[PDB]
Amino acid sequence: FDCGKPQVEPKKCPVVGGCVAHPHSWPWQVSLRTRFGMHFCGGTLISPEWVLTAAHCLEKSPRPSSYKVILGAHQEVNLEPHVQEIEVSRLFLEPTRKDIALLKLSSPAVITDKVIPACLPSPNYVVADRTECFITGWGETQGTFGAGLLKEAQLPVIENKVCNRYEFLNGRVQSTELCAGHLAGGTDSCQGDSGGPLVCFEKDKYILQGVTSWGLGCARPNKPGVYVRVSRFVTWIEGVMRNN
Amino acid sequence: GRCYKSKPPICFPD
Repeated sequence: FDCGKPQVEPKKCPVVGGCVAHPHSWPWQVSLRTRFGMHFCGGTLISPEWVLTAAHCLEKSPRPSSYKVILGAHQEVNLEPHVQEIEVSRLFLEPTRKDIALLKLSSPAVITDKVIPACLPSPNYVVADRTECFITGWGETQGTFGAGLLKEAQLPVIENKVCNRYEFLNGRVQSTELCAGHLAGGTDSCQGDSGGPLVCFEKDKYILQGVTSWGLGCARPNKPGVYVRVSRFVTWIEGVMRNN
Repeated sequence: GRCYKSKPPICFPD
């Protein structure tokens, strides 16, 4: 298998808003759980041994043995038999304290039709304004249906200069972050989606461009979601993976 | 008003 190329093709809709994904059409989506099974964050598989997530997801415990990763899932609670559950052996937080972290799996994920890594972007690439991307996860839905199932939403990227305007996020967004969302409201990542992917289709594959991080509420008009800009951390990510 | 989207979230006064 090649990164970023699912074996079940994702559908556009016919996480607040959006729709339930086709099962296994987002095969890099990970559920991050405590040792006792609480889903509290997402993540993205980026190689057989490595998961990318948000650093704030890890504030509850500094010990790798407190965490396990769920791969190949569609449901949140009643997992299918072939799902992979792997304990985490090491945790690496970005060293300038940005909201991104790496989890090393205690055993490499078995790459299957249902478990496939996403592709990383080239270093420091800036996703163009208006690019159509997807977010996925098991987070809160604010009454928009699909609770407990893997959901998706298609969202356009909003360039930082615009989303930092007073009328929107008013200077809060750093250059190592990006904005995505419908400015009229109604679609967003939400609590439980942190750490999961924002992917954009380029040519023939999906490239991981953001990590779900924070927002001013969820799905509010004029308040798009904020994502860690993965391209600004590729050099750090690769250094950790290649040295560990 | 900034809330990090973990479950539970981490929310801040702005």
